[PDB]
Amino acid sequence: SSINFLTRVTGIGPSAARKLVDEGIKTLEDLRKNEDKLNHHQRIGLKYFEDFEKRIPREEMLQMQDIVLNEVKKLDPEYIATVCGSFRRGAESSGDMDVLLTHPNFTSESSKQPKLLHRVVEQLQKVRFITDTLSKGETKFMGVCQLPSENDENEYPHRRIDIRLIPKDQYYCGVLYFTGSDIFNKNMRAHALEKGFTINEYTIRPLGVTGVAGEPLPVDSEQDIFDYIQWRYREPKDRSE
Repeated sequence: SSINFLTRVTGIGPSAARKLVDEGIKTLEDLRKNEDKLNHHQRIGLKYFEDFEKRIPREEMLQMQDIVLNEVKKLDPEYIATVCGSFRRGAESSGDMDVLLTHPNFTSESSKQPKLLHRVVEQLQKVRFITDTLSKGETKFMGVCQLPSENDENEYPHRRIDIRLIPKDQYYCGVLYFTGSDIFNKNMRAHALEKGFTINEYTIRPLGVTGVAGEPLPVDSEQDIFDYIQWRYREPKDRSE
């Protein structure tokens, strides 16, 4: 019951919740006066509880996508940025923004490179779009953003945003997977198997002997994946199927 209400503020998983519900912290006013018991993530999660339960309309998603794409293009034109999820498939509303990021200097035959993702985060912070950070990783950022409101804070709830840095050579498989549609990923994958290939969020490999996958085929576009599998390319819009 209260340890269900608690799994609702981001950051607070079931374990975290069993412990806070036992230590007597089981309501929003209780957590609101027990910040010292929470880590940075749960606390920014508590800070915008109400705003993260609000859905984001395509209208605002498109403006947010523009700010991200313009700022990233300025830092370096070779940076490829793709806002994925239901929104890329044309949804009129989204729960958050998931930006997949890559760069030709970064391939899976390379060591860490955190500055490739951090420079963007820092430029989105400086231009006052990323407002807070839940967790900053070397290849992954989960934070929060807000559209420029310019008067008494305006109806711009704070929205959740994720920016992942992917090796260039695994990027279109990542954009395919994360633009999704769960059904679609699951139908495309079964057809791949039937044509002798195994597909996942990173690569497409040819299936040899049995479970033994073989080495990764090259992919410089989503379309390359449909051609390997001999399937008419499906636009993200027709990907419910």
